[PDB]
This record gives sequence, structure tokens and C-alpha cells, in this order.
Amino acid sequence: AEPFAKLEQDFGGSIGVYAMDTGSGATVSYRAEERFPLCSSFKGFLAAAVLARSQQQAGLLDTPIRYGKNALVPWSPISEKYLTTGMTVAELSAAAVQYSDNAAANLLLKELGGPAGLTAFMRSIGDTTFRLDRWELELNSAIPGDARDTSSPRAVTESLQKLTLGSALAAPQRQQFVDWLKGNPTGNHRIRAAVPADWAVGDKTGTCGVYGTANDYAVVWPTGRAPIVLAVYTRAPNKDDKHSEAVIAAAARLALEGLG
Ligand code: NA
Ligand code: NA
Repeated sequence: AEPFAKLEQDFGGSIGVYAMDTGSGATVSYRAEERFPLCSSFKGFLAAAVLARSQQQAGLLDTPIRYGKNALVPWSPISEKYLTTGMTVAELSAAAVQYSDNAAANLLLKELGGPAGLTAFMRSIGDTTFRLDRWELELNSAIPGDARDTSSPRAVTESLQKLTLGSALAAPQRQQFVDWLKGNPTGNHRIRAAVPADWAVGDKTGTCGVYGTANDYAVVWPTGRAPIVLAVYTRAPNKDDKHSEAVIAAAARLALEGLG
């Protein structure tokens, strides 16, 4: 705990970390079973849920969604761009992962039966911690003590392992999920700043902002070695506290360094 504890004193909040080396089975854990707000990080699992549904509902991914302007939400750069023409379920899924597109996330949540439907998918793969309760943008409130729209670093990492490396998704769906996670058009740092430059990274960030709340999870492939899965989540006690990308990167470095 000691290096992580010092880091969270410099941050002024709480940090939760879980990392697993899928080769050795080694793990690093700090506050890994505490709850933290998901923020936009749920959008990675949302896309995985859509891919899983496609296995039982062939034709889903190519379905055109001709949404109206009322479906749009602040920070929906792709769905706003294509408002006049519409987008397929697959295109909305790519936008939700790669651009954190909020309207795309709400439209896809509708396809799955809402936040409860996404939560049920996570339960179906063995994740009993994840809960999504609200839609964009309400889910980002990050109020201290509120368990709505939260998970734990350990549950996030374990679920990400199952979906990107395990057999929770069929291999073609799995490869699509990985490919979406590897796209980095918003140019995020965080875990990407912690890994060696030759490692491949599939990541999804979250930035509630309020209460210094921000996070990142990733599957990372060291060249020629077994992949590592990790999650770093933060929150802070005061509404006005600023999140820190540098703290997330620093905690991710410690996690990678702490593995055996
Ligand atoms: Na350790
Ligand atoms: Na590589």
C-alpha cells in the first residue's frame, strides 16, 4: 500500500487500483474492492454488451438508427456529425468507445433495455459489482457515498479480462471489441502514458470531473509477452476538486512495476 498511499496524499483523494499479469497470475491491488464512479468508462462495457447481443440477434450491428436531434447530448461529437444521415448500431458502438459519444451511449442503452440491461449483461459474465442505474448525463454526478453507476477496480479488471482475452465473447466479437479499444482518436494519456511505447494498448477513460473523479482501464500487450489488464479509478471529497490525469498515470506505473 505504501507507494499508493503516498500518491493519494499528494492527490488529495482516493485511488483504487487493480492489475493482473495474465502470464504469471501476479496481481497488484489497492482499494481494489472499493466503489468508484464509472463515468464514461461504462461505455466500453456497453459496446461489449452490444457485441454479445449480436451473437444471439444476428443483424443487430447493421441496423440503421435514424435518431432525432432530441437524442443528442452534450459531448456527442460523432452522433451530432451524422445527425442528418443516422448511424448503424455498430457505428454508434464505435463512437461510444472511441469518442465517449454520449448520445450514442444512450441510444445503445435503449437497445439493451436500459442501464438495468447493461447491468444484467455484466452479471451474466460473473460481475456482481458493476451497476449502471442512470443515463447520460445524470450518471456522472459522482456524489460521495452514492453507489449508483459505480464499480470496483477489481471487478472492472476481471470483466475486461473476460471480454478481451477470455471467452465471454466469441472470437470475432472479441477482436472487434479489442479493435475499438485500441482506437485512440481523442488522444488520451493516463495508462497510455505509463506503458512502454512499444506495447499495444486498448483503453477506455472516464472523467466525471466533479469530486475529482476520473478513471481509466486497459488491456496492454507487452511485445511477445502475456497481456496485462488493469484499472485505475479516482475520486475526491469536495465537489470542486480537480481530477488528475497525472495521478492516474502514476498509479498505473506503480501497478505495472508491482507485478511479478
Ligand atoms: Na503486489
Ligand atoms: Na508491440
